[PDB]
Amino acid sequence: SVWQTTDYIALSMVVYRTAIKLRNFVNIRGLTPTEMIVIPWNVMRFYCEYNTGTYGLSGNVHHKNYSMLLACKAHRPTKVGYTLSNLILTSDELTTTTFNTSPYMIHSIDDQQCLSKVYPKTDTVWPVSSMRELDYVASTVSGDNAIIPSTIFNKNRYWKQGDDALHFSHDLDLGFWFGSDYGNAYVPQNNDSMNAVGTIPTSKHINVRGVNNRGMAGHYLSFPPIRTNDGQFKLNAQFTLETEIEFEFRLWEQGVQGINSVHTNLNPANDSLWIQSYGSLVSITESKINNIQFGPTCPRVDARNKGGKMSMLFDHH
Amino acid sequence: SVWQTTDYIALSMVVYRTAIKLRNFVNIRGLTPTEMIVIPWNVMRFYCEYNTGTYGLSGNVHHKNYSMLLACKAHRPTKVGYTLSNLILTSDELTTTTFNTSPYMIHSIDDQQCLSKVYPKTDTVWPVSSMRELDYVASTVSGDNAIIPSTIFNKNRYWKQGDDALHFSHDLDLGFWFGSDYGNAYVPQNNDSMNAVGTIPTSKHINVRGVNNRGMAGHYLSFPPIRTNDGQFKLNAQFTLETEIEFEFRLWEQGVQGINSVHTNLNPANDSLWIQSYGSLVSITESKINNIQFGPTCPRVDARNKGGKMSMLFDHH
Amino acid sequence: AIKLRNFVNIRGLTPTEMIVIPWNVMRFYCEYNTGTYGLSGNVHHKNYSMLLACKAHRPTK
Amino acid sequence: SVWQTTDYIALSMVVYRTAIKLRNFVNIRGLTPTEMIVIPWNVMRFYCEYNTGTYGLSGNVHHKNYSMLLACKAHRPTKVGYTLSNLILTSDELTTTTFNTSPYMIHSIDDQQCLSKVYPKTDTVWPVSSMRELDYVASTVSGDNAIIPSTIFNKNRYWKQGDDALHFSHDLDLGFWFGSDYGNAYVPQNNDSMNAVGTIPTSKHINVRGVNNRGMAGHYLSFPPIRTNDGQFKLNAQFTLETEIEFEFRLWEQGVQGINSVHTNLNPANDSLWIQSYGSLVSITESKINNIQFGPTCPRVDARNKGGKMSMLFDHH
Amino acid sequence: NAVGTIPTSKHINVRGVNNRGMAGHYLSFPPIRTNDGQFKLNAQFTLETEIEFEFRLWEQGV
Amino acid sequence: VGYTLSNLILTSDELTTTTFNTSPYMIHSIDDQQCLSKVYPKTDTVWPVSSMRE
Repeated sequence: SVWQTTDYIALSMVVYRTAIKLRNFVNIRGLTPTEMIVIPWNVMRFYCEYNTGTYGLSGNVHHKNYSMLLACKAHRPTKVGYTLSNLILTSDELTTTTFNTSPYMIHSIDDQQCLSKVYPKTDTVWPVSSMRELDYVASTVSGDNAIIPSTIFNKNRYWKQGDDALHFSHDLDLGFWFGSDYGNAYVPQNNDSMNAVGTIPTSKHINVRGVNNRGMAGHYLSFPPIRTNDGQFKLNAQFTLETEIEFEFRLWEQGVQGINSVHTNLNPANDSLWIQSYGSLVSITESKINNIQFGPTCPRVDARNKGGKMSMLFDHH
Repeated sequence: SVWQTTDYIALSMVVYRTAIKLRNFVNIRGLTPTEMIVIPWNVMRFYCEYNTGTYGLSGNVHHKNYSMLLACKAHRPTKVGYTLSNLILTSDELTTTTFNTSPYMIHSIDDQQCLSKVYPKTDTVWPVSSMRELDYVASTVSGDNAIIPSTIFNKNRYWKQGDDALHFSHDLDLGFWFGSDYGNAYVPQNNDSMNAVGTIPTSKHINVRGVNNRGMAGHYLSFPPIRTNDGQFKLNAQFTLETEIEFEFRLWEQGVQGINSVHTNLNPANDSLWIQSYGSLVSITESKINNIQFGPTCPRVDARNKGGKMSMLFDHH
Repeated sequence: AIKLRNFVNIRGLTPTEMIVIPWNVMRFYCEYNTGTYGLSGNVHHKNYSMLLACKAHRPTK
Repeated sequence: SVWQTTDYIALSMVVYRTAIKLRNFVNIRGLTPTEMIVIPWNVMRFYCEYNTGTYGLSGNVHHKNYSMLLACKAHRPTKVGYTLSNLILTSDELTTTTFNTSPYMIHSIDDQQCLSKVYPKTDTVWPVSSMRELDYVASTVSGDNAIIPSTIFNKNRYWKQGDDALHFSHDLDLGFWFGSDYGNAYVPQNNDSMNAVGTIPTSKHINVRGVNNRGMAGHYLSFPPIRTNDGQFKLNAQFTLETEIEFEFRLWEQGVQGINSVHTNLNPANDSLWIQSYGSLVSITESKINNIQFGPTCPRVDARNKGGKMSMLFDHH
Repeated sequence: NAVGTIPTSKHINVRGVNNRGMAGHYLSFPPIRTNDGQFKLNAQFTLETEIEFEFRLWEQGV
Repeated sequence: VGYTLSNLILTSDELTTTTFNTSPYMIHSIDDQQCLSKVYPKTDTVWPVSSMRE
């Protein structure tokens, strides 16, 4: 038996799991039956950054568990999800607003991807600081036609006062980690719109390449068209938004390799094999979201092209 | 039953296995505790070409089984390995050198890849003809810090006189073969540094592409720092180097296709599907190695991104 | 954990004097003070600089 | 336990097996019932070298597996065989040639060795480049008598359109190997005509000596005599010639002994014990075969003098 | 390669994989010599081809 | 995808008038080793795409 030193790999490979859970009240008002609320639930900033009211305008809204994930060697988003809860419906009438139980708010999931990319209304804009209170309104309009959102979208839940909460989750299986901040990136997705790895593959070695089409369908809030004598009912909704994003993180190398002064020199170069930049960004100019891309996991994609391990390790020339 | 001719595929697919086993004495001298011996065990030339003493300077040092593999249609490196055996430790004192049992020589495997790329010492150079007697010395130095190699490297065996031999093997599972000489190439590896296939993928058909990160960690020889009144003990080591590389080779097409005169014309064009040039070369100017890249199989890479079949067959546009 | 490995050379120690193992000091385990390192700069392990980004940390074993 | 180095014998003794399979169409025309086609199936050049049409005239017709066997340390012919298949019989009438099913082509094996040595017809010659398309015609003639070949030869198969293919194999058990090219040699045979080892035994040591009478009988193609009003039917035949020769080969010495530069010096001298030159040559002047010797394994030779191991290791003084 | 669409950047594309191809099929006649030249051999046969398609319909709804 | 060759009728042209003969055969060759990677028409011959099935 030849004597050998302790293992430094075991502790560098141990995966730690954390989450960021944030809760919010949402007031949806002034939404006509043609326009819909766009749930930016495919954006990393939605889950781990609290943009509501004065917060998003004020200062650093990042959760402290995330600012810590940036002190880790690597972090990975894994599961992500949100819950719509405790719906309160109101009508504006003519103007004073009161409660009514009979209506419903329509939660729409766009699985067939009727809407590939979604823009704000003409005079409307989408502040990134307003993200969590769900104010992003899109008016779906054909050439002369005004689409009713609930009619095109595959999954439409009519959600009523007293109904149970609406839970929506998305699992991420990434073969790779992230070493930097998300920075108004979508949650990692392999789509027609976007890919999960952000690092440009460089030649003469293996790189991380996205694989298999894991994406999130567009989630949309809408109200049923109900006609008054003149025009439509103005239906309003309050509910509770609870989001959760579950991170995996991983620590620094054991030994002298992980010493602050010499880690700059001794940092592994093959971190590029498992450590990646965030893949695709939401389109942002100033603080305002230009459009939101969705790109669900397509049900008509071959089932063999859908499944685990969103990335593979693939050479480049 | 329609009559049909004999099968010519069976004999073209039969895989034959050979090895090249070479044995060598190694004398490591003048190695301070800061500098380390770099085992060029990731280089094809290390196993199948005998570079020692006058041989490497003299003439053709290739083993004859390899010169035959070049008469095959295809050959593939498969397993590769070396054995360090029968360690003899000596000290230089002041100058006359004598035997001492108590010290040890440190064999270091760099799994975490503290050292991505390794250069010779400033005045030192790395002759490619000196490869098998392990004289390649690297001085690991931080900005003001002189690294002790054993302290950063993950696996460090302290190997003593009388200890059993040190065996190190690397299996290669290649989905492809090679039709040419290695030519100062690393053994096929999928790394941050290097990829196993050398053929540039060309458009409008499938090409061989490296996959899954199979690489070899840096192997390093070092001595423990032991202080004299002035300076360090000068520790020297002899041992036996037995290397083995196990080749698979494959023969020519049966039938008229494999006739010398018409095989030039009738050589299959889809050889490009299973026949490849060697992927990545050691950096050589003149006869001297500029640097040695290692790129281990990374333990923090996803286990699903590590495993068999170092290549896949993938289209190009 | 923070695992650090080091070579130690004890020299010039008479039988009356002894080497004091500072193994009761936190700085001994999680900070690498050897050779030029301790003189050079920040010798703290990076897992510790992260523990300071945690809400709480505790030394245990 | 005394430590010892790895074994270099095991890999030098491993025997690898290959074959050369070649397929050919044969057109036998203008063969009278007195003359016969001589199947040069006892010639090495018949199996491993493709002499047909323009090939034999053009250039290098050797199969590439054979050019590789010459890069081996040793190679050995072992089994050899050919298949006659898919017979098509035609008649020339008066001149235009048409198909007829009723005749047959006679395949004759000369076991009793009626014909020891076989010469071409007076104006006919036997190009070595014409070997595989079976055009070598011999006219068997006694003093005043014209022999009908089928009548003297022991085994005569009357082979008809629609009959199954004619398979003929010959196994070789050689106690020795070959290090050079066959070079218009017969396949190794111990005969009245020929012996399998080509190396002249040299004095004061053991040499390889042929033993036991393994030989191949003369194979002959002929047509039955069928009389017209004036003369004979002119019967013609097409069939498919598939030949196969199965080689065993063996690789170079492991270790420094098998290094290109020093193998010239360190080549074993006792290769002369198992490595031999080819025994007996077909008689060739220019490109033309002078005669073909057959020398079957004689059925009236003692059965104890027939059997395995065509050679023994025998001293010389 | 089987896919004709040029892969475009910043998303996933369909890429061909695994080498499925069809060998060359060839019709030929055996060489059979006349007095001068070869037999001219001719052939009639019946060619029945079949290609089996899968198809898929349009999206339901509006 | 697939095709079937069926009911072979072999004839010879002789000298010119063409007649039936059973004894020959037509060779169907599948090139698995890909002796021929790419195949061109004969020099004076061309390959009309409208002639494909015969």
